[PDB]
Amino acid sequence: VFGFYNAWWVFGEVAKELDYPIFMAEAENVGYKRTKKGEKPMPNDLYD
Amino acid sequence: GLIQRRNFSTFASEPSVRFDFNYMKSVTPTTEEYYTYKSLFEVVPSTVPTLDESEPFKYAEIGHVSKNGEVFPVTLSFEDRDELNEDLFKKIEKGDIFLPERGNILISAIRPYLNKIVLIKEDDKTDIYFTKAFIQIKPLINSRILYYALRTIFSEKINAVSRQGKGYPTLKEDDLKTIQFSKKVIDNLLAKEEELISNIDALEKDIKELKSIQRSKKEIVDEVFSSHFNINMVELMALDSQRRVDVGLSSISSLNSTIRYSYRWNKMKLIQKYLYRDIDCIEPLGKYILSSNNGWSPESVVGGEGIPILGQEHLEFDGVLNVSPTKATTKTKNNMENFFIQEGDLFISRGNTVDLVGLACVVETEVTEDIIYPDLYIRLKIDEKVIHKKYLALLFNSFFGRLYFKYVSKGKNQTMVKISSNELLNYYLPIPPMEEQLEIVGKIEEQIGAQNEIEKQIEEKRNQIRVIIEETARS
DNA sequence: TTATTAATTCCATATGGAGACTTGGTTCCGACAATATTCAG
DNA sequence: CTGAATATTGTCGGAACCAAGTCTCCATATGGAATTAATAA
Repeated sequence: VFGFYNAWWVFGEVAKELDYPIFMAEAENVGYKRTKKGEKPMPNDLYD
Repeated sequence: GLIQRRNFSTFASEPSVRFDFNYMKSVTPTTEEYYTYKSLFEVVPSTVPTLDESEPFKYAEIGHVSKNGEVFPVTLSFEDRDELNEDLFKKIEKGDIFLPERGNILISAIRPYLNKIVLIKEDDKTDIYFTKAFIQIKPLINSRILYYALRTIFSEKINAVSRQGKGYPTLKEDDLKTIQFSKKVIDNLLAKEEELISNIDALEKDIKELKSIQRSKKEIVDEVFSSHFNINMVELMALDSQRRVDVGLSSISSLNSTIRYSYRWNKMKLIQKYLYRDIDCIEPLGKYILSSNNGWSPESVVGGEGIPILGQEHLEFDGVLNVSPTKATTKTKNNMENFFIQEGDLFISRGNTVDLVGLACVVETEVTEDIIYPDLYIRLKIDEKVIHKKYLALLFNSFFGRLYFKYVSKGKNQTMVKISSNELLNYYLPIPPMEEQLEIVGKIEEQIGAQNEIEKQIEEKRNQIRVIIEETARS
């Protein structure tokens, strides 16, 4: 499917020619800290 | 195991008529004129104090109390009650709190063998509330004498009445009321007072003075490495808190070679760009590497009969292999010699938490016996003309290696994030001249040697503080 | 005129696992005494 | 009018235990070795 290439040297120029922004972020606390004895509230970095 | 033999009548010792092996390992006919709980101490029923809200009180669980009878309380205040510490306030509201009266002793009820007995000193201020998981006793005899007689001595009779019962080995007030303290052991200590208090007070204040200047094994490495290179440690910890990186499509293949675009890699790039803004001595490590031999990890039994094997707990922030093997195998692989530690070897940890993966250390310890290093160790025979292995290991243990390996460690399971040879070959670390590398090594060798000497004197004092008690009791 | 592949074995090795063992002590349900109740002789 | 017994009100006592911290053997490619091999003078 790739065509007898390493795809890295090709992919570099492919991404150079056509480019779009990409969004990345990290959440540290999700707000539903669960244990085998039930759920517990926590700060929610995803949404409010 | 043990093989004893008891009688039916011995089941009448406790009104709970228990006949478990652990309890009756200690049960035996007695000839000493034993004392009882009535003469020595008095259990004080716990009550819920009326805590004020303006003043920030200090609370302490069992986990906050240390093995050596030190308390590290948490400062809580109803004014700032967030979700992180909401559980503590839930315990307080339920009623698991009590203020110890001055002079009492608080024995932890769960897991007595840890010897987590704390003494509320008659002097000093800022009293701290405790969880009702402790047990209050009011010593009719001198409080310090009973404290020391319970920590050092009687540590096995208290452990001989704990009740496990499908879970936690716990105690009860009745268990303490059942104890059978001896007379000579306690009267010898009580009579020989007014010096067995002065000597212990002097030794304890010496230990406190020694602890007053103690520093961790990571801050020292951080301090000197921050002294060089002019790194703002406060700003580095602020940029590390950012959780928003917006890279482009083009900047995904830059030095990637395997197309990694996870968030960890893209924050690694930002942190590494920030770190080397003013440093210009950086060359890739892959040039100065000759081999990346891994280790061998056979099925090992703890304290077995065979060749010893190291573990991931034997690599410390100092940069010296602890050489304290625990596990032992008896299996062979026809190539045993290649998996034996040797003096001068450079081992990097492969597989740990996100913060403890990549720790490096030089052996620096002449041991004639053969010890296997597991396959979680990467040995890195390198060019001994530019790197000066000790410098490399202590750089890796520093924040210059604790942030790269925190964001390059590949792995689906975040609890065993691992580093491969590719990360080692593609790590851009700062290499100063050979003369400059030696200066740092001397600093964070002499400082840590002084710190270790501090760590040794305190242990010797804490050992003689109980040797004195033992020799005073048995006399 | 051979000996280069490039396939087909085969090794010790690098890599990674919706992990998993070790150590310490924590919540929460269920009683339960003591609230209360509780109607009545 | 002297109850003790059921609304319950807050406290012990355990738990086919269980979070916190952090240390692990092993199945599985794999590829560079071997092998067969076809180049071609």
